[PDB]
This record gives sequence, C-alpha cells and structure tokens, in this order.
Amino acid sequence: LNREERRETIMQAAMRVALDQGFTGMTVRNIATAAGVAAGQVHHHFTSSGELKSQAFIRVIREMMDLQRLSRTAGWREQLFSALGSEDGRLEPYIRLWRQAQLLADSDPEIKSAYLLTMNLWHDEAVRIIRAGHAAGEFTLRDSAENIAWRLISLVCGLDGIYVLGMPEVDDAAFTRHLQHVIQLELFS
Amino acid sequence: NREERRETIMQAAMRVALDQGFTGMTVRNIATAAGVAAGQVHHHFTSSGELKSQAFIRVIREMMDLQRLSRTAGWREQLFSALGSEDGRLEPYIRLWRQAQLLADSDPEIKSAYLLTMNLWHDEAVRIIRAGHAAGEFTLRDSAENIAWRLISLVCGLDGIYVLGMPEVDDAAFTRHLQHVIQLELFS
Ligand SMILES: CN(C)c1ccc(C(=C2C=CC(=[N+](C)C)C=C2)c2ccc(N(C)C)cc2)cc1
Ligand SMILES: CN(C)c1ccc(C(=C2C=CC(=[N+](C)C)C=C2)c2ccc(N(C)C)cc2)cc1
Repeated sequence: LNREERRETIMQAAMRVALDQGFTGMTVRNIATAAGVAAGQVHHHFTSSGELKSQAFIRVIREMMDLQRLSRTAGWREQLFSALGSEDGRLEPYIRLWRQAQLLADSDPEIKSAYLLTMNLWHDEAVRIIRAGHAAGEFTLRDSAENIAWRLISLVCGLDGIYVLGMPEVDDAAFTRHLQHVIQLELFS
Repeated sequence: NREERRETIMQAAMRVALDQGFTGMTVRNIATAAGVAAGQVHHHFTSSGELKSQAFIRVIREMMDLQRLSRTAGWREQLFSALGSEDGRLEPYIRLWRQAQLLADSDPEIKSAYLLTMNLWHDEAVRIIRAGHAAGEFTLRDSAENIAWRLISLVCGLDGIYVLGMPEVDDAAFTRHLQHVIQLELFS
C-alpha cells in the first residue's frame, strides 16, 4: 500500500467503530484493530485522536447524506422529507452518532468545528432540493431558500431534542406530522 | 423558621445558579450566599441533586413570570415575548437553560427538571394561543399543542445553531426566522 489508500483503510474502519459503539469507543486502538494495522501506524495518519473522531464523524454524515439521495423523479416533497426526517431503521446509528456529536461539541472544540461543518452540509443539501423544487415548479417560495432551509433544520433538531426526552405526544408519528406540516407552510402556501 | 429559612437556601441556590451556573453550585458557595453554616444545607436537603434540580425549575418559573407582559399588548407580541425575546437580562437564564439540557444526558434529576421546564414552557405557549384564538387575533389551523411544540422546536433549534457562531444566523436573523413561523402558524 502506497500512502493514501492506507489513510482510507484507516478512515473507513473508524467510520464503523463510530456506527457500532459511538465516540467513546473510537480509541486509536479500536480503529487499529478494526483495520488490522499496527496501533502505532494509526498515529501516522490523523494525529490527535480528537481528529480521527471529528474527521471521521464528517465522513459518516457525508455517507448519510448520500444514502438518502433517492429517486429524483420522486416528488420534491418526498425528497425533502427523506432528506430532513427519514425514519429508515438503517440510519439509527447515523443519527445516534449525530445526536452524540452534538453534546460532545460542548467540551471538545475539535468536534464543534466539525459539527458546524455538517450543519452546513445538511443545509447546503436542503437548499439544493428547495431551489431544485422551486426551479421545477412544485415549490412556492415565500422566502429565500436559505431561510427556509435553516428554519426546517431547526424544526428537526428542535423536535429531536424533545423526542429523545420521552414525550409520548412527540413520537415517530408526531415527529412526522409536525415536519410534513411545516413543509406545507413553507413551500405550499 | 422551619420553611422561612429553607427558602433562603433555595433563594441562595437560585442566585448562584445564574451567577456561576451548575458548575459553581457547590455547598460551600451556596451556604456562603445564604449566610448560614454548610451543615444546615444537608439538614434541609437530603441529596445535593434535589437542590440543583429544584432550584433550576424555580429559576425558570420566575423567569417566565418576569417576561409576562401586561396582557393588553397584542397577542402576537405576548407569544413572541415568551419565545425569543432578545434581552440582555435573559442571558443568565438562557445559559443555565442550555446547560440544563446538556447535563440531562448524564444527571437523571437535571433530566427530570429539564423535561418539566419544557412542559411549562409549552403549557405557557398553549395559553397565549388559546387566549389569542379566543380574542380573535390568531387563526388556528392546528391545535395549540402542536403549534406550540413546533414553535418551541423552532427556538430550541435555531438556538442550537445560534450558539455555534453562525453569521447568517445572528441576533437579528434569529428574531426574523421566529416572526416568520408565527405568521404562518397563526396568520393565514
Ligand atoms: C437523511 N437526513 C439528512 C437526516 C435524517 C434524519 C435526521 C434526524 C432525525 C429524523 C427523524 C427522527 N425520528 C423520526 C425519531 C429523529 C432524528 C436528526 C438528525 C440529527 C439531529 N441532531 C444532531 C440534533 C436531529 C435529528 C436528520 C437528517
Ligand atoms: C421568556 N422565555 C419564556 C424564553 C426566553 C428565551 C428563550 C430562548 C432564547 C431566546 C432568544 C435567543 N436569541 C435571540 C439569541 C436565544 C435563546 C431559549 C432558551 C433555552 C433554550 N434551550 C434550553 C435549548 C433555547 C432558547 C426561551 C424562552
């Protein structure tokens, strides 16, 4: 192996330890084991364990953003929803790590810089679908796509913050009703 | 006497909580604030957690009363004042409220207290909607409960983006995005 394909065989191993056990299990030794490489060789790439868990967390999200890009001929409403509040069981670890990363960003500026970058990735993706739907002629925009993109994200994050507490009146079904509701007020007035 | 001093202790915990936060709510700094011995704190409080959790609820409870307007202002200005008021004097309440949901992942009592404040916050938003719906100023296309949660989620949400230092989400923009969802939720 030359130099850079190594970096990937390492990075991808970390991306599963994140999905499997979360940040608290993304120790240099766990990535070294999952990859089948010497533990000392891991320090050779992505110094500062903090980096191989923030730099890895991004790749997990980027993978999440791509595992949701679905049939383009589907209604721009169907696309936007799945890109904001998908209920696929396969994404539970992706969300779990995202929820997890949001807290750690308090006591880990390294994460914070990364969590900030995903919010921009999550935002730049919604803006695309908002603009695209607007250009196609299905979305009616009463405000800039950017403003709409931030407000919907805030709805998801905000509701997730309540859904995790255990509110019965805010569960899967209700988390969907609210979201689909707001989409109508923002794009189908 | 019996409770007249229990309140001073609570008033001493509610005070340092806004000044120092949960990290600085030690028994030695709380007993100093009330001006009493430290031992008398455990006498009135079994666990140190029951003091941290209850005091936090008591801070927010009065916080919501402080920001209660005259009831004659427009129901929109009232609902707004209880959602996203941009006031410097709230920062200590907010900072404590942000910390409250963070520690909730590891402190079951702070989790219990935070869950209760969100319901109080929600119960108070329902009130303004129903009163503004009765006065005929609001137009409801959904129950006050659902609208309230969506409005609260919008605040908690942008707030999670605001603190990160996003330039396009500033003090002014936060106000704008909040005024917008009110317009759509209640004025169609
Ligand atoms: C495909 N895609 C782009 C997605 C997919 C899912 C989400 C989030 C989510 C969706 C539905 C949920 N339920 C039905 C229970 C719970 C959480 C979510 C993720 C992170 C988050 N935070 C970090 C606070 C809050 C919510 C976001 C983007
Ligand atoms: C009077 N009243 C009932 C209030 C008053 C203020 C708030 C919150 C708030 C308002 C405006 C902000 N800016 C203009 C920057 C930032 C935060 C707030 C508080 C806690 C919170 N979380 C715990 C997530 C999120 C937002 C909520 C209720």
